Amino acid sequence: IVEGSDAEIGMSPWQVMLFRKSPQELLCGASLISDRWVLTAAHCLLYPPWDKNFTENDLLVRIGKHSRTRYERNIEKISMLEKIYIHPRYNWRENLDRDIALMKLKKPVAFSDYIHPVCLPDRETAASLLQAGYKGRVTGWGNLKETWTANVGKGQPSVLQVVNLPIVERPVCKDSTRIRITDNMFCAGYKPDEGKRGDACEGDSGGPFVMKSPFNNRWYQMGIVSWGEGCDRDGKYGFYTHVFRLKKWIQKVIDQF
Amino acid sequence: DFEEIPEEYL
Amino acid sequence: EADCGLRPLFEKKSLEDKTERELLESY
Ligand SMILES: *[C@@H]1O[C@H](CO)[C@@H](O)[C@H](O)[C@H]1NC(C)=O
Repeated sequence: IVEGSDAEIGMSPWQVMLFRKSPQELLCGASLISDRWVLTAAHCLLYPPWDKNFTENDLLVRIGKHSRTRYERNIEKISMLEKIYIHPRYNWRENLDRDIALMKLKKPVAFSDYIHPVCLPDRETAASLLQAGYKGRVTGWGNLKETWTANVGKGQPSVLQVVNLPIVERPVCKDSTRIRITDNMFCAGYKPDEGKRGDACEGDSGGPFVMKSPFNNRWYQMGIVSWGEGCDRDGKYGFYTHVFRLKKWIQKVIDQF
Repeated sequence: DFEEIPEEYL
Repeated sequence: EADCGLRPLFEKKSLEDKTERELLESY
């Protein structure tokens, strides 16, 4: 997360860390959507141009975390994966279309002050909130700046980072990039004329873009950090998987499994 | 970099 | 699912986090 701030304790209790067993590595973020199901980006698990194809046994989900690096004894919970489900029409070529995956945990996780699921939107919540100018919130332990030889200082945060970012109109998203965008994506971030900063960055993928509903006081996950070009660049926006657009696949997987 | 997690996980 | 999206340390305590109101103001 670039130009965000440290999360408060329990501020994002649905945040999940996808953690590699060997070597130890932050692979991606993710989100808790029930006591046994975790949502993430497909490319966190499968991305052939980078020789990435993980199995269930290669990774762990760590829930309730704040520190990036500590083992937060009696605070975080570590869960093993029973099965990964990648969207059957995920397209890693091209433009990461339908960049979404589910992971079923081997055992249900107990909820706590630090661990609690986020809601998925229904059609009214998505129509009410997914509108240009409305801000959502992105969280992660990914890079604090676009990687660059000229950077000075620590590149990864001590604790979970948070940034609030406005949704951008689809034609502006489209025209900002030569990468082909689709209706399975939306973009967010400040426009040049707003003179502000903030973005997701490498290492944040899979984490949630959430919005608060004034209709019922609940937080909803509208997006998944998916891709961008650099981080916090002038004239660019971050791109997010559109969760509501892919919700029927989510529901199919959870109802079948 | 990361603190060791319990070896039961792994 | 029934209790989703309500945080123990915020909504369940009627407490706001420090930037939540920024979101509401945009909406
Ligand atoms: C990913 O690896 C699994 C075995 O873990 C295999 O079934 C699948 O064909 C591989 N997919 C790609 C695109 O490499």
